[PDB]
Amino acid sequence: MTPKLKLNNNINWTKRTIDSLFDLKKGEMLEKELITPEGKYEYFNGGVKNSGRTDKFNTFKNTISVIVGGSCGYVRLADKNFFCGQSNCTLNLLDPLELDLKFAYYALKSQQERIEALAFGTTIQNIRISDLKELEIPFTSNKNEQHAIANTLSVFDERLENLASLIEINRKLRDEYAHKLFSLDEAFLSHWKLEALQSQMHEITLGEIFNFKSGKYLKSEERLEEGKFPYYGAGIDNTGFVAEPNTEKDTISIISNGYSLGNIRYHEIPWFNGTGSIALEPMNNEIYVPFFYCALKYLQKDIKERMKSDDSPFLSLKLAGEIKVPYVKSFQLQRKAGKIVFLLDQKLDQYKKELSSLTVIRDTLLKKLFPDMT
Ligand SMILES: [Cl-]
Ligand SMILES: [Cl-]
Repeated sequence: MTPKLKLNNNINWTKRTIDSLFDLKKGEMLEKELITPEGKYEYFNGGVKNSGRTDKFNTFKNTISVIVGGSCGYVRLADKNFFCGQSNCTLNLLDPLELDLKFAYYALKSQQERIEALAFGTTIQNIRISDLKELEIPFTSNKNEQHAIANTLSVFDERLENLASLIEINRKLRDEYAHKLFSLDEAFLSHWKLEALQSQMHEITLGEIFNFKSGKYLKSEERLEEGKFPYYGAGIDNTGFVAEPNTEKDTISIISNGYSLGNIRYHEIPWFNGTGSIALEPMNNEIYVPFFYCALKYLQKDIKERMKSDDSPFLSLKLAGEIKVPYVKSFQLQRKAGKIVFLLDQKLDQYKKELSSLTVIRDTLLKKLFPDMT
């Protein structure tokens, strides 16, 4: 009973049954006519996600639950009032003074695989309540240590929650801005001082403002897994790294092959253009590349959909050169328009990177902070 990450010295860790720490109650049957997509509360039954919404609740926020039918073993700490269903079980603290709520949640959460293992069946899975009660979890009666561990794993959880909320806010605003931009919404052009676009914006083909190169190809013996300069080749993200980049920063690429065909990205750093990839290099300095990136992202679904009804093939340099995008000649005006959308893209990109990074860190710390019982 020694955690791999120790916050304090000489902590006495012990095993405790769920029965010795919690009061267990299964949820209730929610009648179908009480389920409405516009309902105030979540219906948490057998899923990790809700099984619907309602205007009824039977469980206050800040109650721990464990799924005992369906996605068995899953541990939740609800931050909103909710409707607990029959495949879900609440675990109420027997003594709040011996045991911190948030610590209790993490102690249970760290043993999630061992709770899952209690289930019978695979396709239809159930946990018996009497088995759940008998499961031992790691415990310490040191309150300072309970708070230290709960504090460490809350800051992660609260940031992830806030990040998810930020991504969703900024995804919708970004979509709105792009749509109002490229359709030239009058009220939007007024507010953002882009009235000049009304007269000046027209269609150009990509081949008139960019030059194209298809991706080059490197053997596994010519790649690194950690490097400075990313290799890009047919997945949306880098397949490893490179010694010498072959393409400059401030460039666009489009995947030409496979299932990620027609996906567009902007390059902030020098990179390697690999086999299922096309690079776009602006023909002169008067091109604000991120304007065009935004324009292509706006059209990305349309391009994919067109490539589908093409042959089911690849995107050639010929076809890519033919892509029509909105265009204004003025550099200052490309930047002024483009920046409104593109600053949200960059914000969203950092948020998604941080969310992905902290998810991994949070999983790592949760495992290391509690004694291993397998
Ligand atoms: Cl089954
Ligand atoms: Cl798409």
